[PDB]
Amino acid sequence: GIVEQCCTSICSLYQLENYCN
Amino acid sequence: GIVEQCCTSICSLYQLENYCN
Amino acid sequence: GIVEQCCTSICSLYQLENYCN
Amino acid sequence: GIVEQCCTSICSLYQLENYCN
Amino acid sequence: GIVEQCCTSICSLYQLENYCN
Amino acid sequence: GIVEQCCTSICSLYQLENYCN
Amino acid sequence: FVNQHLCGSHLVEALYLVCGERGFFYTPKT
Amino acid sequence: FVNQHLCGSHLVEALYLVCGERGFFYTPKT
Amino acid sequence: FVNQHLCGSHLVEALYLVCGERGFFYTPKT
Amino acid sequence: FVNQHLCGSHLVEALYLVCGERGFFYTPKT
Amino acid sequence: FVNQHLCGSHLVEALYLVCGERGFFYTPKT
Amino acid sequence: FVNQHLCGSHLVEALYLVCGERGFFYTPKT
Ligand SMILES: [Cl-]
Ligand SMILES: [Cl-]
Ligand SMILES: [Zn+2]
Ligand SMILES: [Zn+2]
Repeated sequence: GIVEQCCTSICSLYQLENYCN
Repeated sequence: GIVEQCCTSICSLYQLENYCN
Repeated sequence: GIVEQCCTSICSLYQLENYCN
Repeated sequence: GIVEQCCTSICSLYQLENYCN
Repeated sequence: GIVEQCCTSICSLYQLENYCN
Repeated sequence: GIVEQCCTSICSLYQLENYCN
Repeated sequence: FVNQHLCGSHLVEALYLVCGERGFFYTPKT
Repeated sequence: FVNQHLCGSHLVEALYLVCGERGFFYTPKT
Repeated sequence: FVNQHLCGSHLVEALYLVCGERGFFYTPKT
Repeated sequence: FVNQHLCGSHLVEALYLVCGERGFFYTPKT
Repeated sequence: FVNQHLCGSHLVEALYLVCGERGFFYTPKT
Repeated sequence: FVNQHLCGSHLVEALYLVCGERGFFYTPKT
C-alpha cells in the first residue's frame, strides 16, 4: 500500500492526497 | 517573504513551490 | 477530538492509542 | 545499548521509558 | 535549565553543547 | 555536494554552515 | 509515561509512535 | 511537486502536510 | 491540498517535501 | 503500544514523547 | 552559527545534532 | 560539535538549526 510504496519505491504528493479524510 | 507568506499567514503547497530552485 | 484532547488539552500516550486503528 | 537496539533491532516504549530521568 | 536557556530564552549551538555528556 | 556527502558519508556543522545565506 | 501538548505534526508523529503498524487516523475536524 | 521517498515517520509528516485540516489515515500493511 | 501555518523547521521540512531534488532556498530575512 | 524501530534522531523524538517533563538521557554506544 | 528558540522536540533534536555520540541529557525540571 | 550523518529531511533540519535566521539553500545533486 502507500506506506510501503513511498518507502520501497517513490510516491507522489498526489498519491498521498488520496489518504486524506 | 516565505515566513510572512507561510508562517505568519498561511500558504498552500503550491505557494511553497515558489521557493524551490 | 484528538486536537482538543491532545493539543488544546493534554493527553497521555494511552489516550493517543484511542486513535489507532 | 538502547540507542543501538532500537535501531538495529526493535525496542518498546517501555524499554524507552527506562531512559527517562 | 536548558528550557529556560534555549526555549524560553535563546541559546546558541555552543550553549546547547552544555548539555552533552 | 553537501546533500550527498552528509548522507553517504559524514559532514560537520561547520561544513553545513557554508550553506547558510 | 506523561501527558504533554501534542500539536500538529508532533501529534501525528506521536500517533505514528503509539500506533505504528496498527495505523491510525488523524481527524482534526474530529 | 516532486516524487517522494518516504519511510517511517516521514510518511506521516508528509501526509500531515498534504492533508492539513482534512487529516488523513495512516494504514501500513500488516 | 490545504493551507496551514508552516513555521520554522516545519516550514523547511515542507519546502524539502515540495521541492525535493530541485532544492530550495529558505531566506527568512526574505 | 507497538514495538519501535528507531534510528538516529527518531529515537530522540521517541524518548522525548515517552519521558515528557521527566526528560531523559540519550547515551549511544561509543 | 545563530541563537534561536529551541523548544520541546526541537530542543532535543538540536541536542542530538550538537552532541551526537557523546549523548546528552534533557532535563527540563532542570 | 560532532560529525553528522544526515539524510533526507534530517539534512534540512540540520541546516535550519545551523543557519537560523540567515536561512540557507538546499541544493541536492541532480
Ligand atoms: Cl512547534
Ligand atoms: Cl530516517
Ligand atoms: Zn514543531
Ligand atoms: Zn528520518
